[PDB]
Amino acid sequence: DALKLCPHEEFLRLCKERAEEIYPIKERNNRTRLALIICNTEFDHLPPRNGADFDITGMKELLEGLDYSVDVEENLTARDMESALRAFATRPEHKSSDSTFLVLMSHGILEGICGTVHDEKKPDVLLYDTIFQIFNNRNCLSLKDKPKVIIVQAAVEKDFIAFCSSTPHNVSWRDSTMGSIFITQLITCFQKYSWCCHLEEVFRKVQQSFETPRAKAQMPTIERLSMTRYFYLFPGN
Repeated sequence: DALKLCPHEEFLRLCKERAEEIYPIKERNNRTRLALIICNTEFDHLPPRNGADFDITGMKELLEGLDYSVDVEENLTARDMESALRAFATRPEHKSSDSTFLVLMSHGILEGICGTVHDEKKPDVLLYDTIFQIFNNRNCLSLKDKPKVIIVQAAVEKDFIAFCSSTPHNVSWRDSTMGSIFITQLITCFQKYSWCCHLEEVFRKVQQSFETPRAKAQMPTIERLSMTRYFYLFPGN
């Protein structure tokens, strides 16, 4: 399985004929798009999430195939995750970028994602709203009017989209324990459909795979959709 590339002519054709419907794409040269992967595997009061190492390498290989430079932050606290996100939102390469990806994977609760020192009595949680506050058009200007794809896995803001999986830790991993079900299905659909589908359409393909009578409960959800146009990643261009 590999990331199928979109033909150059279709990338040029779709850019001309559907320019007003799709997000703009910067040229390969002079392009410095960035991506950030935050993943907590070791905890003090939570079960170990070892096996997400394959989700890190999988997402990192996929984003690199999408011409993204991936920064990996691992086993951080709630405050350290806050500081890493704002440092990412202020990097100058976003000015020469067209989009960004934020992949956050750890244990979680409804209001946010847990950190390495989370306890049910002393919670250490990064709230989901903090992520949008950091990258909104007010506090992040180099990514204004640009797609800000957020992919979360747990247990005015514009141009946002969030693919969220809250599958509990017991039933969230593949039978091999070599990666999670959600990430593996996400990578598979990106490798098979990035070249002919826009981003939100790819997220729907991932959801359709969870449309079995057994997997419907673990179905990922698209939340806080603030995007104003379609995002074709045009893999290979």
